[PDB]
Amino acid sequence: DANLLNDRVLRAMLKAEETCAPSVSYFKCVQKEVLPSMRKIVATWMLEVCEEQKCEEEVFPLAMNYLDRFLSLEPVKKSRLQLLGATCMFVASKMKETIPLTAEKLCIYTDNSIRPEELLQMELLLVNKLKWNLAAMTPHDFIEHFLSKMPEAEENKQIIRKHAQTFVALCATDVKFISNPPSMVAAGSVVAAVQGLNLRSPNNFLSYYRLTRFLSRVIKCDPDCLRACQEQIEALLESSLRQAQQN
Amino acid sequence: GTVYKARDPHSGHFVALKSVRVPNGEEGLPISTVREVALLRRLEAFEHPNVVRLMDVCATSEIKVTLVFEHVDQDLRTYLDKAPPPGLPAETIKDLMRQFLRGLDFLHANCIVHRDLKPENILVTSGGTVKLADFGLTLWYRAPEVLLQSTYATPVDMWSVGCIFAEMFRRKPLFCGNSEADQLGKIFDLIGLPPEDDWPRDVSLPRGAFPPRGPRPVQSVVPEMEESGAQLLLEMLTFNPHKRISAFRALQHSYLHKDE
Amino acid sequence: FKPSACRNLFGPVDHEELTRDLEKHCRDMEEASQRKWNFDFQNHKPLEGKYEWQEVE
Ligand SMILES: [Mg+2]
Ligand SMILES: [Mg+2]
Repeated sequence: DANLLNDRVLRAMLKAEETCAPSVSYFKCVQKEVLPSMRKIVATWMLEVCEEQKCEEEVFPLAMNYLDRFLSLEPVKKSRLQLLGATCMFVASKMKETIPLTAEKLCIYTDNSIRPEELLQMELLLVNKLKWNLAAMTPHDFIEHFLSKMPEAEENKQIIRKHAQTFVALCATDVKFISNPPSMVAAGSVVAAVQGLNLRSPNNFLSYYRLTRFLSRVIKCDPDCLRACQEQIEALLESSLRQAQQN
Repeated sequence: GTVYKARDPHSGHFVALKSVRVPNGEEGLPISTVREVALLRRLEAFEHPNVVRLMDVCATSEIKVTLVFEHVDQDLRTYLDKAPPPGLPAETIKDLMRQFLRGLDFLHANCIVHRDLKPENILVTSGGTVKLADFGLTLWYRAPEVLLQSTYATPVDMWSVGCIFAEMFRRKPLFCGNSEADQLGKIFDLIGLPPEDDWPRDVSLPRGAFPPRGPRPVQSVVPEMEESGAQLLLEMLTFNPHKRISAFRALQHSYLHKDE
Repeated sequence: FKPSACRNLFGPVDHEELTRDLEKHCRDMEEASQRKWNFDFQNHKPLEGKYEWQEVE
């Protein structure tokens, strides 16, 4: 039934996410000018752009995947990191949105630092450098699969989904998004999300215990490692709230 | 442009070059181009043995996209015309059908509907491996719901599979029609006229377009096929697309269970 | 006019150098592919090497 195919689909998704993975070592080993601090700056800007333009929620993580992959293969100058980020948003939007972001609007969002002709030429460079492996698995793919297995009210799945997408965006702004595969970012995001930001005593129909073990079983990890992931995500939240409020 | 072919000296296998000349505009690569080529790249990662392998995507810049594919010289129509005068042995047919179904199940599991399955685009290597060919880019093999212009999804491929399945025994197609109305008439000649509450809504031709007709025994059109293979044929040649057997289910049918 | 998300991140771009570089990178990949298959993809006609190309009507 749908159970036999859901097993197969999930097993297929876990194999697909190995093919579109960046290198955890590209700062040390490929980049000379681009530092981790600059990754966070360009990713923070990409995220604001995607949120301003009300992009589908996958555009921003998918663009970070393109960015980390291009940086695992090619040195990029500091002065062209923004151009790479705009191009990654450009291509991710085409993959995920009915009416993609326009070239002219992306250039406006760099304060006209880059020009449309440069965006189009960078798009050919990016797409060819990735050998057209553009259909990468996103954490959002795994979140929807996990949620289709959770016996919760739709009301509650909606909140869980919102929180988990917020958490996925947070991870994508940090070097965690580089080492951890999408399934693991998704699982940690979901178990963090069912904690509801510590606002209420969680009241879930599938216990947190049963969920974490279910999730660990299907993404093939130790439950200890899923809890370490969630803890990293909650530390990322704590840090970003402190950084945000101070200015 | 013109399609080229070449042998690989790393092995002895063949390779071909297709190429599309894509419309370059002010928004760069077209949406359909990046999505469709990326879908082929994603499939390629699974390395499925029953689809032609994509070897490269060579784009040159207006913008031109050239794909390098695995090439299989012989299609199934040729494989069937070379068959011994008595026909292909039953075991050979079950083997071709298993591979055909695994390849199709692979595309369906990736939300690809082939839509134009015919013996001409099912390839057979000199080693006997079946490979599906021109996906993701004559009315004889067309599912009733497509001939009726209603909603269609992956079941339309399983209807085509039933036609080809029966064709491997007959060495001549099952339903040969001149138009949609004619193709349908020949179909109902065999499987019977579907009842009223089985007819789609907002369809091109009403049910009154067709005279009343009952099902003929399905082994009248494949008398050389064993009885359980005939049961399986009927489950593919099922009018309601929601009751039609899926590729994965057909692989669990006892008729296709290899012995030992 | 300019949303706050509109900002240059890391300073001026040298645009002529950027254009030069972007076409060098791209032509380099085209050359490598043409050498990989000994096939001139730009003009769609074959070259000579491992692969003896032929048309198939
Ligand atoms: Mg265009
Ligand atoms: Mg095909």
